[PDB]
Amino acid sequence: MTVEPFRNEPIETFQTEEARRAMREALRRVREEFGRHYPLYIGGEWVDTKERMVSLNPSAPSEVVGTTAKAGKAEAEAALEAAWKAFKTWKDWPQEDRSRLLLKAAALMRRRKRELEATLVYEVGKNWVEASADVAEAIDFIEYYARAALRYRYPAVEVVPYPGEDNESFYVPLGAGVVIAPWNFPVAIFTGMIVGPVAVGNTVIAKPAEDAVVVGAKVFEIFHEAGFPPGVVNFLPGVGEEVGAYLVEHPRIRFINFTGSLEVGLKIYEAAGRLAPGQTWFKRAYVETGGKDAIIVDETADFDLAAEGVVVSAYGFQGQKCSAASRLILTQGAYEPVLERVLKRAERLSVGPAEENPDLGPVVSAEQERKVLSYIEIGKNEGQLVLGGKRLEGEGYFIAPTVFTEVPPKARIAQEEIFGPVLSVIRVKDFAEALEVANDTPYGLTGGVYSRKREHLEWARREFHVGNLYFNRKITGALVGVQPFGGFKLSGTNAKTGALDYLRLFLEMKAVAERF
Amino acid sequence: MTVEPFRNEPIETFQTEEARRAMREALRRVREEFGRHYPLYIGGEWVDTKERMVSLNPSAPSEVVGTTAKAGKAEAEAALEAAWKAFKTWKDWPQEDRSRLLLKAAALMRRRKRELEATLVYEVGKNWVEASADVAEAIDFIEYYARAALRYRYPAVEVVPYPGEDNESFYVPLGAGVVIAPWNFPVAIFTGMIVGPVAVGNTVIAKPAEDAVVVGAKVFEIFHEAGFPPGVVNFLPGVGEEVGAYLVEHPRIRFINFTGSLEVGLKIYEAAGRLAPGQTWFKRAYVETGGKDAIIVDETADFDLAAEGVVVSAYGFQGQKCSAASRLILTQGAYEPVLERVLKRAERLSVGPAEENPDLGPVVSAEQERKVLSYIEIGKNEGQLVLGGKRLEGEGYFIAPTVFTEVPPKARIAQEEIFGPVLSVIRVKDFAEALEVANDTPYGLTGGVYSRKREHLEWARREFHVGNLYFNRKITGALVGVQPFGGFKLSGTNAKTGALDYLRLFLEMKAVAERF
Amino acid sequence: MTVEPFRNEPIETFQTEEARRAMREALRRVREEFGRHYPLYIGGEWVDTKERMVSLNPSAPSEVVGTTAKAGKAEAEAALEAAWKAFKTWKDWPQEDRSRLLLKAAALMRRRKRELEATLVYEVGKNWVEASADVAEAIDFIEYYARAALRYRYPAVEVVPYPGEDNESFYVPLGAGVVIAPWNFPVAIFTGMIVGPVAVGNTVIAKPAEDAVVVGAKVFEIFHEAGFPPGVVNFLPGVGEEVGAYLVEHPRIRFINFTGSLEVGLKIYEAAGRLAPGQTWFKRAYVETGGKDAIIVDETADFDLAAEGVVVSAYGFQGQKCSAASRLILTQGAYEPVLERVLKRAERLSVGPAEENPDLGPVVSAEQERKVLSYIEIGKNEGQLVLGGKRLEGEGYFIAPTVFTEVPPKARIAQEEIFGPVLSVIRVKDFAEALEVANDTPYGLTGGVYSRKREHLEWARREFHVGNLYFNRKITGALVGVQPFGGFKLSGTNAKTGALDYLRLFLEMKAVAERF
Ligand SMILES: NC(=O)c1ccc[n+]([C@@H]2O[C@H](COP(=O)([O-])OP(=O)(O)OC[C@H]3O[C@@H](n4cnc5c(N)ncnc54)[C@H](O)[C@@H]3O)[C@@H](O)[C@H]2O)c1
Ligand SMILES: NC(=O)c1ccc[n+]([C@@H]2O[C@H](COP(=O)([O-])OP(=O)(O)OC[C@H]3O[C@@H](n4cnc5c(N)ncnc54)[C@H](O)[C@@H]3O)[C@@H](O)[C@H]2O)c1
Ligand SMILES: NC(=O)c1ccc[n+]([C@@H]2O[C@H](COP(=O)([O-])OP(=O)(O)OC[C@H]3O[C@@H](n4cnc5c(N)ncnc54)[C@H](O)[C@@H]3O)[C@@H](O)[C@H]2O)c1
Ligand code: NA
Ligand code: NA
Ligand code: NA
Repeated sequence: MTVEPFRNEPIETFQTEEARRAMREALRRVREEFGRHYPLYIGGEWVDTKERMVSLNPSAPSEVVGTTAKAGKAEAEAALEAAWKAFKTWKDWPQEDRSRLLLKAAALMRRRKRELEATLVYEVGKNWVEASADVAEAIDFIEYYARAALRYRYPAVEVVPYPGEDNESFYVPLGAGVVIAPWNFPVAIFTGMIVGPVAVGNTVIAKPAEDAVVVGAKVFEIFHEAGFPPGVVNFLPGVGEEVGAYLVEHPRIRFINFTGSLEVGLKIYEAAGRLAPGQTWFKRAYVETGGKDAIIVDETADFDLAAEGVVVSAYGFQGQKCSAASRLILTQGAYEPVLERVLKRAERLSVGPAEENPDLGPVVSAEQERKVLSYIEIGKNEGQLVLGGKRLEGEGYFIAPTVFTEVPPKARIAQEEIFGPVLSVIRVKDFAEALEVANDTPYGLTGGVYSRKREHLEWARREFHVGNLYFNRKITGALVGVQPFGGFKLSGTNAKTGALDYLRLFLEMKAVAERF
Repeated sequence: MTVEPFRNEPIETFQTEEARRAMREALRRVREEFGRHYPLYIGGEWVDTKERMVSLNPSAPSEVVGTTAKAGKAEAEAALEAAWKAFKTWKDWPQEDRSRLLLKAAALMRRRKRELEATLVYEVGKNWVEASADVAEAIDFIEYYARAALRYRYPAVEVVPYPGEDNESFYVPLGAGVVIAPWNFPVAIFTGMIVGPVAVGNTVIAKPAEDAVVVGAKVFEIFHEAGFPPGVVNFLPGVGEEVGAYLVEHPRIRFINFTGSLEVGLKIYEAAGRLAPGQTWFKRAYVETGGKDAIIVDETADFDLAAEGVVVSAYGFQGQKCSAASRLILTQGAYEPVLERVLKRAERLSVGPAEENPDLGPVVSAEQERKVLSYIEIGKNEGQLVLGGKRLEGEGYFIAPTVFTEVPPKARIAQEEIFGPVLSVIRVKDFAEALEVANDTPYGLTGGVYSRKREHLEWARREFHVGNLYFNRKITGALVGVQPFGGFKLSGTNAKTGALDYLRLFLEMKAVAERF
Repeated sequence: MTVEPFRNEPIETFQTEEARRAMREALRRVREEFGRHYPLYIGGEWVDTKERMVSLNPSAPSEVVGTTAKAGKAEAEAALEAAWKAFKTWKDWPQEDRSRLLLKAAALMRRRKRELEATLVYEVGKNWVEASADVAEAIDFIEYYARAALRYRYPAVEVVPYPGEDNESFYVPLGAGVVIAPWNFPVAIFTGMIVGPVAVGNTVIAKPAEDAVVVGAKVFEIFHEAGFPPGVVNFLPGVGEEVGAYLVEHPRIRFINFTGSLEVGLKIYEAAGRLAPGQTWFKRAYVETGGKDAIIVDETADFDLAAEGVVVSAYGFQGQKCSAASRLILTQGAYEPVLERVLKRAERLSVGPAEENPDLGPVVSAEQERKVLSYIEIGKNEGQLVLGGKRLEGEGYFIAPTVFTEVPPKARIAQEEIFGPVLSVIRVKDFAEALEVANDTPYGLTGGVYSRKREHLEWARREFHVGNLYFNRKITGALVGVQPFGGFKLSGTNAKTGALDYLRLFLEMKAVAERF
């Protein structure tokens, strides 16, 4: 297989009339399609159920974007049988053939990108550029993993020779596993977590987040059109604590690929460590969990550059990112100039229905709204509220960009992942204290430093203990291939997505010697 | 760092007068030192305790080979503080400096090889060649990991560039972890499990098996002379279910590197999945557990070659190997010719005090003797005893090479790891059935096939589901670098020792972007 | 597949008592088996015929060394059906599996080397070292081509990428072909010409020389034990102009691999250019034919070194080599010193029964004896006989080392391949004239220069137009891998044996594009 060198899919900014025209038409068609029903996908066919999952428009939750079928234990069992049956032959496909299947799926996704973006806008309340970034990242995962998988092809292992013998070590896929995905990047992360394992010969049962079942179905439309053999990928929208837990705990699930909250990841990792009755392997579980990500700014920084990057990092997709800047750590000399600039920029942010392409759409659900507002109440008794802190008028789940300042490093709002548009500002003496405060959380996902001082940047390179660190730029939007993505500590197991290493997680090695 | 390409340390065969003289001299020096007491080693110093561990000569268990200190919770805490303190600076050593330290340790070990072999002979009842193989493998782990670690050096990760930015991804070590080691390869595996993590910047608390505390201490003498900084490696002989479990469950233990029984491995993996109170990471646990390994012989094989390889594989070190052939699966045409030859060879094997270089020494302990004899009793109810099956005369734990025939594939003796000199012979119809029987255990560590038929060998390459497979040769004695070692299924987590991939298990990745 | 880097099989010199003992034992075993009959080998089985081929001991031609079956048209058809049937599946074996099969065959051959050497001694009258070189070269071809074939494995071709497409180019084998082999290296060349095409997925019908049918059969015993699938290699001893020509001209023969006389090579190449009735391809024919090889010596040479190298090159295996020095071209200053030394050395050469390890055995047959004696008669009319030129006493075909001087460059004995122990000495003015005389034959296989003058050596490198050129050493005994072997002009098609390029001759390329 010879293809062009990997390049990232450009993210559409909708500055041209052509782009606007295409997006308007895509939004119109998706809107006109509200109420559509999407079945499960098991063993190469769409399979309906009596019960259903309902997906609302968070900008106008009286509106049903669509419904899907709902997978319970029986459907989980059918999916397991289909996946294991498929594994038997899928594992034996030449890698070139599997990689070509991924490239076909990428081409099909690229041709439907405006539709998928529009679906994100309505289903999870992304503005237009956030939706475009999500779909572009999904395409990137497919393109990248298709190529990366070839690096593991038979027989890939470097071994020491021995006289009179052939010694051959090679990788093989694990089997059938479950992918359990979040609602905040329900095209990108859903796609990446499925196609990585599948590329190298595993089969997958995919459980999309409840709030993002429709766009998950559309991804499966693409898989089906691409022509993955029956059973290779299966789509099981359903309740996480029910069908998700059922699969995690199952003796016949070989691996678990999970991205989501720490609370859930902890349960999954613990369950994975247990030998279910009749289980005949040690389960592999990859859990990529939340963060409490900080940007440090010192007195040497470009304060205007810093303020812009902080606002993008804190409020992009309403702060609903594992990578979002939820802490702003300012040295004494940076405090007033940066805070004033951040407040001025943040107070100008628009909030409204995602279809209008505002700066911020709504948060994803009534439950998310309730949690963010609850943390705002907690914050009022911990730090000083200096911007926002209110639900805005409207049926949609609109929350104003919020800033607390003089926040104690150990305050709940400085330690716990809020996952909404709520920034906590922490005042410290100097760069050394900034790093101490940055590191003193249970998490270790993303971080940033704005500084012109070389020694501070290189110090942070060595000691700001996060998996994805950025200097003099935003801390969100890690690009596949460019920035291997994944954290330390309670931000998860450090499975680095969009990196060569990711696929190794879904392989085991055999060593075969023949003495002639 | 530029050193010669890796080569395996030659295994001494003692065919020369000089080698035999050197061994006798070593045996004498070692037995003259039977009175010795070896403290713990914590934070760069030998530290004694009130209580002690006693080590016996399994060939003459009324003879004490040495005593050691005994680590409890306080000593585990002292070792943790030392290991975390050391980690802070050890992680920052240039890789070249750490690799040189390993190379020094290897040179020191090589200079002490006869002493270590003699210690194995007396402490765990290895004959001369088994002892030499064990020490040589230890040297190999050090030489191999020293070189392999340089492949991960700053900044090792291949990433896609982005305009106007430096993107730099690199590996960092995890922290302080615990190594919990078996008695059966108490120089080789003890050494490998310690020096792999340490090479790339981790620090280690090492817990040797109770039955092999003296030789473990001698390995630490080598580490100390080599000059590992205080706290980098720590020696904590003690009781597995006490100090071992304490460290496994500890919130401040970052990883666990375990080799031992499935029973214990299951507990360790389960415990590792739990978040201990105050723990701030997802623990990594590598558990490399037992096997129920088969050799298949078909009617096209060289039956004499097969019989020799089977006897070596089944009875080397009294069958006390995770890799030992405990099942012999014979197609109908191979059955009588191979069984007759195996019996003729096995009946000629000598059993006695290990220092006399018999074919078999004793099993390692009264507990092991009890276990093996109990399985012989079970086997008498399940199959037909045709050779051995008896304790032999003397205080030493001498057990005769044992063969059961007419063993049902689902019999306890055909499924459960006996870990003694007991071979179960299973008759099957053809090669397909041989593979079915081979695969139908909870394990997947080693296997072999004797056959001249190319299609049978290549079929086994694809479908005999074991981590280490060998054709027309013994299934034991995997060489570092040549045969990455580790299994599938309940044989553990497939951490492939003596392979480039091993060191990756003890690293995490950071990605750092600077926008200029 | 990972094996040790290629090394040449050492050529036994028999300087030790053990080697001499082993040879005597082999000679005894072989002569005890002189009564044996060897069938054809077709479709994985030995198949006999009514008629037979008889093989004689050229050192005692009243002594039969063995008999074989005799292939005619019906047997050629049976072999074709078997080879095409096998090709259908053999082409689809992974390259690693085919290469392992070769490696097995090499191991089996190495274990039988003394037996094969002894068979060469008795069947074709090689002395001990000539026999050992021949078998060692055979082993080398198998070891080298096994490794070289992996360099062509799917998908091996370097292509330029194109947007939105996968472009994949890869090699496939041609089909079933015929190998037609000479008697002078009937283990080495017979083996190389078969296993090269077979390695990369072709199937072969092998036609050994009439004078070397027994040793060819022994090579097939090795192939059979190695377990090549039925039809992959087939053994058809028979008459060249009958069954050989039949296969060459056949519409269903895909390629011809020939080594032999120019006379026969010309007929084969011509026939291969024709479209037989119903043929559906352009046949590939590789024809590696004779030489009229010269050594040039100038007045700057080490004359003793030159004389030794000339005598080795001219008289090794009785001059019955395509590489043998049959011309000695001496500049005026070199003439007397070199000729005197060549004569002194040549007159001391022993001639007798090959089993006694004389310097020269007999020529291979009554026909060869007739040819060589006839050329001696021609030479007496063209040049001056100064040594030998006589049949020696005994039934065996013993001919004395022969030297003609004052030979005109255009003389028949200076132009035509004699293929016996006959050296023609030509006096020239200077090095320029030496090169002119060297180049002025229809051939271009091997050549040599003895000279200390750098400018003369480098001039010859550029202008002595032979495929295999050697400076200050013998011109025979090209080693696999070290010296790609094959000539220019009427020495054949320049198929370079023991070189990476050789296998390409037996492959065609497919290019497959998928637009996504
Ligand atoms: N580290 C990363 O790369 C990354 C990326 C995106 C989001 N996240 C994290 O995800 C969280 C937001 O996503 P979310 O609200 O969907 O998370 P969530 O944990 O509530 O749910 C994630 C998925 O797990 C399922 N689930 C819920 N309970 C389960 C159970 N007990 N067993 C099995 N599955 C169960 C859900 O149905 C959903 O499919 C945030 O904490 C965010 O930081 C992390
Ligand atoms: N897969 C491999 O590479 C491999 C290699 C060698 C041995 N083994 C296996 O090891 C076993 C024999 O070794 P063993 O008898 O020393 O095994 P074991 O499981 O009894 O003990 C191994 C180590 O764990 C410690 N231990 C015991 N209980 C513990 C607990 N609950 N928590 C923490 N540590 C505990 C012991 O003290 C010892 O140091 C066999 O099953 C054999 O197959 C496997
Ligand atoms: N270039 C080289 O690598 C090389 C190597 C060895 C020998 N040779 C040459 O081989 C010759 C000696 O070998 P030989 O006497 O066996 O050669 P040859 O040409 O007489 O016979 C070679 C093979 O071709 C067969 N044959 C004869 N006539 C045929 C026909 N018309 N159609 C098809 N096959 C036919 C023979 O039976 C034999 O198997 C010398 O000329 C020597 O230089 C060349
Ligand atoms: Na929704
Ligand atoms: Na002991
Ligand atoms: Na002959």
